[PDB]
Amino acid sequence: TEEQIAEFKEAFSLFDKDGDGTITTKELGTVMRSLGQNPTEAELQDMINEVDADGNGTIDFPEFLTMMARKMKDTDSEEEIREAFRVFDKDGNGYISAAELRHVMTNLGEKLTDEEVDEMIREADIDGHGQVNYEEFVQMMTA
Amino acid sequence: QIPAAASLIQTAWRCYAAENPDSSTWKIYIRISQLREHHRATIKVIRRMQYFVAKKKFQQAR
Ligand SMILES: [Ca+2]
Ligand SMILES: [Ca+2]
Repeated sequence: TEEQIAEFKEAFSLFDKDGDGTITTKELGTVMRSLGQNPTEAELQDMINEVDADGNGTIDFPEFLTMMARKMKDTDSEEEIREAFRVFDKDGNGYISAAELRHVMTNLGEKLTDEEVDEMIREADIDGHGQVNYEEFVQMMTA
Repeated sequence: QIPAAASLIQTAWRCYAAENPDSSTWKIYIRISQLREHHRATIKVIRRMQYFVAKKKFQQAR
């Protein structure tokens, strides 16, 4: 809404290598590989399709602005993250074991590093049964 | 359901953690010798996009 635009335009221009005002899967993949990532074409297409509002397969600056302005901590995201934790809370007591949490975080999905999970758990505030109250996580990430 | 749930938690946490400039989440970019400001910016964009993808995939499975 102010000088944020110049920042977002700088950010946009990092991805749009050929300068045509449009970001393709190929260009997104170029930036990610330069960070040492190895995304598949399926992952590149999902990322574009989430931002690409007119369905032409590429990202223009207004679509980029829309995604950079999207709310990440609103009530809808809060409830979705809470239901994601609830998948691992079979009994529905509001608690996950620290051991189950570390295994899920390190071995499934994106696979966080041990140091990353260490940082998660340190902020978790475990109880005296090795259980994590994940509602605290949800609130902590959406505050 | 389970992979989609794990990935939403992990991408959400990676977005949150990238707000703290000294988080251990920054040490994973081992291809880069020195993390510069413009790297931090592009990484934040990518992470925001990965979170939105994970949110959509979980909404489908939930
Ligand atoms: Ca382009
Ligand atoms: Ca488009």
